Amino acid sequence: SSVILTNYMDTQYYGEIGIGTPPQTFKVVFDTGSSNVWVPSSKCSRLYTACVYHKLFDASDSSSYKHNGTELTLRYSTGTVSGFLSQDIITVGGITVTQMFGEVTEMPALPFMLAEFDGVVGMGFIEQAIGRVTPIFDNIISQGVLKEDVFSFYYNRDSENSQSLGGQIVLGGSDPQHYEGNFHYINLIKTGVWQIQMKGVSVGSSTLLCEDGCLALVDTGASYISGSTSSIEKLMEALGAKKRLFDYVVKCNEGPTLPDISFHLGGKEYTLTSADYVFQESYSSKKLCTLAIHAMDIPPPTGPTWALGATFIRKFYTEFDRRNNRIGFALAR
Ligand SMILES: CCc1nc(N)nc(N)c1-c1ccc2c(c1)N(CCCOC)C(=O)C(C)(C)O2
Ligand SMILES: *[C@@H]1O[C@H](CO)[C@@H](O)[C@H](O)[C@H]1NC(C)=O
Repeated sequence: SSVILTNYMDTQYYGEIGIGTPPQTFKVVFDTGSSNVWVPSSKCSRLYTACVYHKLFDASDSSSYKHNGTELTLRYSTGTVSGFLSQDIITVGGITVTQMFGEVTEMPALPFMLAEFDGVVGMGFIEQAIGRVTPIFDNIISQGVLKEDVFSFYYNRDSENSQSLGGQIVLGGSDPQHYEGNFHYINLIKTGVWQIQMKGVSVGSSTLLCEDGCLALVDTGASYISGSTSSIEKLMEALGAKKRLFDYVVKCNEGPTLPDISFHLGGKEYTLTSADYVFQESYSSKKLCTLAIHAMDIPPPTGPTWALGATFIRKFYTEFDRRNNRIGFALAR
């Protein structure tokens, strides 16, 4: 199965899923950086303005609903949500599965008021599942219907003319329509996390970063490519970028000239061009242009680690292989 995704400003990719009977629809990010499923709850206080602006699941209108009520809290690098657990049938592009998910009752304004999506479908391993809840992908696998134990991500580049798909996720394989060349696989450091060994990061012609090795989390639920505050400070220093509050900028007229940035993964260099990491919204020397690379310190056990988000996946079609515990990259078509 494949789910069509919508691209919002190159920072938010989400698709649709139905929960309950009749199906209550929700926009959700398919996140390889987490393992739980959650959507805003009708029990969410309207004092949380974010709940006023999103679709809310109402168990009272679902005949297939299954109570549980176990409380849980989901911690993301840029925000937290609280709620309780519930069970119901979830429709994911053709596949129907009974799933345990979280009904969020606490959705902080910053950042959720800025989310185009309603919730999250975690594609991570159960090992990282808060509350030891069986992940939706594991449950789908249990049905023995997927042609293969893998799922793929295609994140397109933004577009001013809704007619071009913003992206697509395939359950059970990869769509040859959106990649060329052959996949180059990299074995997972450890099962339980979509993290791999990164052999080095280079800026221009000189591997000035991640020498001796480092970690790379391949996060489909993250907007950018991130590294420890230390690493980025060094990286951004080379690009001549000014550190702001939440991002790093560069004078727009300088964006096009910025050097290539490479990532040494599984014995192949994955190179990004300025056009790939800079939000070139102007050429003016009187305007600032944001970089699609940020500083973000991920805490243990997962961190310290670099994170390969949408900035990376836009260029490289990504396949996640549960069967062989490996990640695959290929030039996105
Ligand atoms: C998905 C859930 C998620 N998963 C992971 N592993 N990391 C995150 N930082 C987020 C996460 C949380 C809140 C967010 C966003 C992401 N994103 C990025 C969406 C990425 O889409 C591919 C946002 O834009 C705003 C609204 C700030 O709020
Ligand atoms: C919620 O589901 C878990 C999963 O097995 C179960 O152990 C727990 O008792 C459930 N909570 C209740 C009381 O419904």
